[PDB]
Amino acid sequence: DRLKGKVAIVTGGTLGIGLAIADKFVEEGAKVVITGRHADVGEKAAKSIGGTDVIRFVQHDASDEAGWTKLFDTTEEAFGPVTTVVNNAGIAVSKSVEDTTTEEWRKLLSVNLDGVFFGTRLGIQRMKNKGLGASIINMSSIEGLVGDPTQGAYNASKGAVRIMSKSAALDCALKDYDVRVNTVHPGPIKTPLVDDLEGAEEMMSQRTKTPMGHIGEPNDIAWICVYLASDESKFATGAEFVVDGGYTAQ
Amino acid sequence: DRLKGKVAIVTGGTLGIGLAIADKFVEEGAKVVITGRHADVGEKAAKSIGGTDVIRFVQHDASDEAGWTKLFDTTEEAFGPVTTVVNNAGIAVSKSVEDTTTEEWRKLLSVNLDGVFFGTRLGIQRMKNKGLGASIINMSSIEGLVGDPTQGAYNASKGAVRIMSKSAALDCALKDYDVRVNTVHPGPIKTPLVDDLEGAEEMMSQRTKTPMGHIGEPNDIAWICVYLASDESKFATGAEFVVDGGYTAQ
Amino acid sequence: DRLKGKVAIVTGGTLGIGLAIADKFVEEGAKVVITGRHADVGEKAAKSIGGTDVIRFVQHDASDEAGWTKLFDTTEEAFGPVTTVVNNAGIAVSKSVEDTTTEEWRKLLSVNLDGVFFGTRLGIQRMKNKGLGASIINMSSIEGLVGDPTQGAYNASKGAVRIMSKSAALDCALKDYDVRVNTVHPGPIKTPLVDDLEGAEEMMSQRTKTPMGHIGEPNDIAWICVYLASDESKFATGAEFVVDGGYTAQ
Amino acid sequence: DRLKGKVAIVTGGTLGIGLAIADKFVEEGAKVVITGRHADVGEKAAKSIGGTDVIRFVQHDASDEAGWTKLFDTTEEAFGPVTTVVNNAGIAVSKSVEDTTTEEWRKLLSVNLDGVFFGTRLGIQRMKNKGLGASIINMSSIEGLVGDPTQGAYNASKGAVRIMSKSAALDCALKDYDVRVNTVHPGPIKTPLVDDLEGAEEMMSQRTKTPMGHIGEPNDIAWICVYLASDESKFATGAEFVVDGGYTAQ
Ligand SMILES: NC(=O)c1ccc[n+]([C@@H]2O[C@H](COP(=O)([O-])OP(=O)(O)OC[C@H]3O[C@@H](n4cnc5c(N)ncnc54)[C@H](OP(=O)(O)O)[C@@H]3O)[C@@H](O)[C@H]2O)c1
Ligand SMILES: NC(=O)c1ccc[n+]([C@@H]2O[C@H](COP(=O)([O-])OP(=O)(O)OC[C@H]3O[C@@H](n4cnc5c(N)ncnc54)[C@H](OP(=O)(O)O)[C@@H]3O)[C@@H](O)[C@H]2O)c1
Ligand SMILES: NC(=O)c1ccc[n+]([C@@H]2O[C@H](COP(=O)([O-])OP(=O)(O)OC[C@H]3O[C@@H](n4cnc5c(N)ncnc54)[C@H](OP(=O)(O)O)[C@@H]3O)[C@@H](O)[C@H]2O)c1
Ligand SMILES: NC(=O)c1ccc[n+]([C@@H]2O[C@H](COP(=O)([O-])OP(=O)(O)OC[C@H]3O[C@@H](n4cnc5c(N)ncnc54)[C@H](OP(=O)(O)O)[C@@H]3O)[C@@H](O)[C@H]2O)c1
Ligand SMILES: [Mg+2]
Ligand SMILES: [Mg+2]
Repeated sequence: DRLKGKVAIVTGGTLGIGLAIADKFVEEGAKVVITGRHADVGEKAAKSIGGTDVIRFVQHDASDEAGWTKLFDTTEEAFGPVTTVVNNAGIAVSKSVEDTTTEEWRKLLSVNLDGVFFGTRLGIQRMKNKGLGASIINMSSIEGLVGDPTQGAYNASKGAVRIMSKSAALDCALKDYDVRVNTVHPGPIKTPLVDDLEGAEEMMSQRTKTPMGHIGEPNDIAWICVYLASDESKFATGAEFVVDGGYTAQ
Repeated sequence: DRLKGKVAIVTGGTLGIGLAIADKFVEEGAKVVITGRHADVGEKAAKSIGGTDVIRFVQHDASDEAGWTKLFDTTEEAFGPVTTVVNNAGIAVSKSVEDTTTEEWRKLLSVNLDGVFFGTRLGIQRMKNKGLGASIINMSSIEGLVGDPTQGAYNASKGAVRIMSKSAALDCALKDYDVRVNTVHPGPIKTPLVDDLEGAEEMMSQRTKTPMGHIGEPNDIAWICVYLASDESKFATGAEFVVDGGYTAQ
Repeated sequence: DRLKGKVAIVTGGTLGIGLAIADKFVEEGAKVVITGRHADVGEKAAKSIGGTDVIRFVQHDASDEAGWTKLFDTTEEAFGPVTTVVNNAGIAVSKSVEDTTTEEWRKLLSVNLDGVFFGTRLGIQRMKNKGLGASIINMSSIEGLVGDPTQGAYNASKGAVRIMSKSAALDCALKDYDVRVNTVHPGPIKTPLVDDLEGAEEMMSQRTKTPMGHIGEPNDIAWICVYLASDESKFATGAEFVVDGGYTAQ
Repeated sequence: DRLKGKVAIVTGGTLGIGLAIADKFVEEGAKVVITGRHADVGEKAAKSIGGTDVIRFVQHDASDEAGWTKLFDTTEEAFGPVTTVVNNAGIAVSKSVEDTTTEEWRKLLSVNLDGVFFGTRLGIQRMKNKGLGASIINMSSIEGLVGDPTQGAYNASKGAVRIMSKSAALDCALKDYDVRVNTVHPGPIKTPLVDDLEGAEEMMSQRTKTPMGHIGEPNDIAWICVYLASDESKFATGAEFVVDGGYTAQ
């Protein structure tokens, strides 16, 4: 239906937000390849959504540049030319800037920043000039808009994704590539990332944090991603789509 | 049926953006009342979308405070409790701040700002605490994000709507009203507002203005409004949804 | 003397932030006219900063359009051509959008928005093309950047000032008028406005409001205005200068 | 005068913007250490401003992590505890995201992002809790606010610096460290970086780029840095100070 004919790569599509994006993309008629590092999780995730006629898992670390090439090749062979890239894989580290080790800094940036760069660069290269209505959806966060004292490297990575995506959006638009680039900025969402940080859900559910008084769910981010992947959003590029319970409005 | 059961007021819904919002709202299952000041244009507009079982026209100037209560009463008599208010009526004045007459200032603000205040205030009063999944969508502009040297009063109006809507969203969220408030920021859209302005489409299509090299169409704004009116966006409030061909990304 | 030769109008210059702006403007060599509604308060304020050779009080309500041209005339007759206009007069209303009466809406906007419009429009007309290094400083707020659930009309006015100022800045720059226009966005500041609201300073001093754990002082806003009025800022126009204890960074 | 008793490190302080920051810092009474990679240029730069009692050059690549500790030790041995860190060193690469090689990407980020991280992290460690009125000034750019189609890696780096600085600002504020962190966002400035790229100043001077119709000068950025280093800005933290001729206001 709303994504008829689309062919999407969703990185980190085996749990949490990415899993829900994959789920709703398939529901709307897209063919999907989901990636993650853990093949046990990934093969189960794909089967939980559908058969191999509509979704497949590829084991791939988003920080692995060479694997990105193989990932597009595998997706093309399975489903035809890629039309949609969701750079969603990402990790956190609970450290202030002051307390961030250089190893933590480089590791987080290798996934959250390099991975989004590799996927955006290759997405442009693979999808430009093909009349596909192509769309690159880069997962930022409210932490790409406001700071947090205890996620210094994470803040750096999400602010970089925010503005790098604008550069790509502009170049694709000016060159008539038929590729749009936008960023999505979730507020707190119930995912393993949040579930595995003790007390995170309670802290983020305070009204001083999220005015709605609760955190979101992965489908809240899947539905804005369906909009940005569909041709309904053919005039949206370089823009920031914030789904955050009011977090950044105060 | 993405808007199953919704009951919407769309101000200025007889031409341009508002007409397309009303069109796509009816397509997705909403009952709609459109407003405008010209009864013959408006009755035809309504009938062009559907019968009185799904859409009706009400003559009402958005700057008319007393008429806002009658407009809600009329819509609820027709279709039941209002769930969705799109404050779309608006006008432009091609004057710099320096050259703006006080008459022009007050006239434009009485529509673009007073009207949005009236609809937002009454929408909250009439829709809160009824479990309706209510949504107030306030039409700002890229001109609520950046300035334009020849639309001073318009800039003032669109920046007011931008931040006033955040106040409403926060209060509704904190009080558990089940009412969301967001703003939409179109870039240039082919409408009578633009068509009646000699040279405007040619000017806005320059790559230094809109990187996509063309202006949008009314459905481009309709589809983001369908997203915001639907329960798909139940975690989006107090946020800005920009559909502008890249205008504000550079 | 960083404001050597400057001649400044500071509306609402008899108490609080405006008083300190006037005070530091005189310390830096400017001649200053302060305005306010109450003559006993205003004559005492002017005298508390200096003599009539450097500062004078003029009774003028910023919402009074007719009084604006007389205010420029009086200042120029006293001190020579006006070079600097600080649109600082403003009022607050502690009401949600839902709870705002139309009288309260119109009244607040008549001061906070009309007054800034009147001073900016006249300031451009009377200062352009005279080699004065002219500067218009419009007092917005953090409430021009984020919403507050019980400051609806105030939010509307401060967002309007934010974007209307950009329009003016751009027109002046493109026409080589030698007039810059910028906005200042104070966070909470200890002033009679804040002193009169019982509990406001305690509430705004919580870390979830102001991360520094205390509110600012009027000189905090005076010093950014000195920078903006001086030729040090000859390349700054259309920009937002935020002095807020970290309030909007989280 | 305005920087009495301050002790500043200015990275990349031997040319362009950084040289002028150093020049005005010394004029206002600060002791300054400027860094650069080229020793002959650097010693001449320092001598051009003053003697070793007020300014000294230290050869240091901002991307060199271990050298940062030596740089702080050298500065403190010369002038006493560092109070002020200006992370100004930075490089550009004229490539779209699509055309950026991974080595170009890594190289630019090692200076523009890692260097700002290293200086901010160590600055907090070395200046907190000492009553210095410490200030960390991180040089972003208008390219941290909007995208540029031919500056992909640069855009990423400047957006990272923008939001990473908010994290640090908040942490320092919440912990009462007496350390402030802010970002400066120059528009086009006549410097060797701009001079050495053929067609830079001509293109940036077009009204569609810079509404003032000309680019800035290094002193334009020096003076906002003076304000941010001084105690005049003791209530400013986590904020963005834009000096860009109106570039981002349209
Ligand atoms: N949850 C929130 O509140 C929130 C809010 C705003 C933004 N975000 C952003 O949304 C995205 C998804 O977050 P989430 O909360 O859904 O995370 P999550 O629950 O931890 O899920 C992460 C997914 O990414 C995969 N993954 C982890 N590291 C990877 C790597 N190097 N390469 C490829 N895949 C990898 C995981 O699979 P494997 O473990 O098998 O690799 C898993 O499929 C992230 O970019 C995050 O920054 C989240
Ligand atoms: N077109 C663009 O490029 C653009 C871009 C950004 C934002 N916007 C915003 O989008 C909204 C719609 O713009 P548009 O371009 O579709 O305008 P448009 O083509 O002029 O259509 C205006 C609609 O509003 C109605 N209307 C005008 N004044 C009214 C009033 N006082 N009370 C009630 N209805 C009124 C008109 O009908 P009657 O004349 O019969 O009353 C018509 O139905 C406006 O808020 C505008 O500021 C437009
Ligand atoms: N204090 C804060 O926390 C804060 C934060 C951000 C922004 N602001 C803004 O900064 C500005 C100054 O606020 P403040 O806190 O210093 O206020 P304040 O202490 O109440 O002082 C207001 C000044 O304005 C004058 N005034 C009031 N209404 C006026 C009118 N209609 N025409 C001319 N003068 C008028 C008052 O004199 P009379 O009463 O004698 O007329 C007084 O001199 C306002 O724009 C406010 O919105 C304040
Ligand atoms: N110029 C503009 O239009 C503009 C606009 C906005 C922002 N900015 C930003 O402002 C900052 C200064 O730019 P600019 O135009 O003054 O640059 P510039 O004219 O090229 O000067 C750069 C200075 O940094 C030094 N430098 C270069 N690489 C370095 C490294 N790895 N470690 C330490 N020092 C290094 C240079 O000396 P050596 O070569 O000897 O090391 C020189 O002293 C940069 O962060 C830039 O991104 C510039
Ligand atoms: Mg906030
Ligand atoms: Mg722009």
